[PDB]
Amino acid sequence: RHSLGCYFKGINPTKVPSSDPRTVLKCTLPDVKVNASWTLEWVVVNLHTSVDVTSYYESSPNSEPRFLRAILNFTPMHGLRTKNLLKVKDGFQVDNSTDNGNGGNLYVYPNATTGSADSVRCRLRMCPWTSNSKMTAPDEEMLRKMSEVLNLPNYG
Repeated sequence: RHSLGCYFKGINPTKVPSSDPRTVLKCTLPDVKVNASWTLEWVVVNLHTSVDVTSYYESSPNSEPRFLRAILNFTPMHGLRTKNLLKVKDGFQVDNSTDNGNGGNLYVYPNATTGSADSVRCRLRMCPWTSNSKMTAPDEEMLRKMSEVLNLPNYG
């Protein structure tokens, strides 16, 4: 797709009350109605790493941001990585269901260190699209509509 340049933001996730033994960490995604996609990466500060999986959202001029898909982090798309990524068995299961409605959220197991659980943070990549290959950046309208993300703290 015709990328207009991606933005990298940091979001503090919140804990969602649930009867489930596992803790639900949700990453806030602003209601932006533009032709753009968002990629989430769950990062653990205390471990200095991230969970081996990316979560994708998609919106449009008419449609609201919704969970698109989730893909395991085989290879980085922005340079090199090759870091000790966290596995499901480590107590880190990202919801990859489109039926649950909570896709993208991270399930933290009691087997996982709770100190590191509290150090979990959401890395947001916003990649707006177009159809004009001559464009290398979004216009005023898009920037205003994406301002809910653009005015977030930077983290990349």
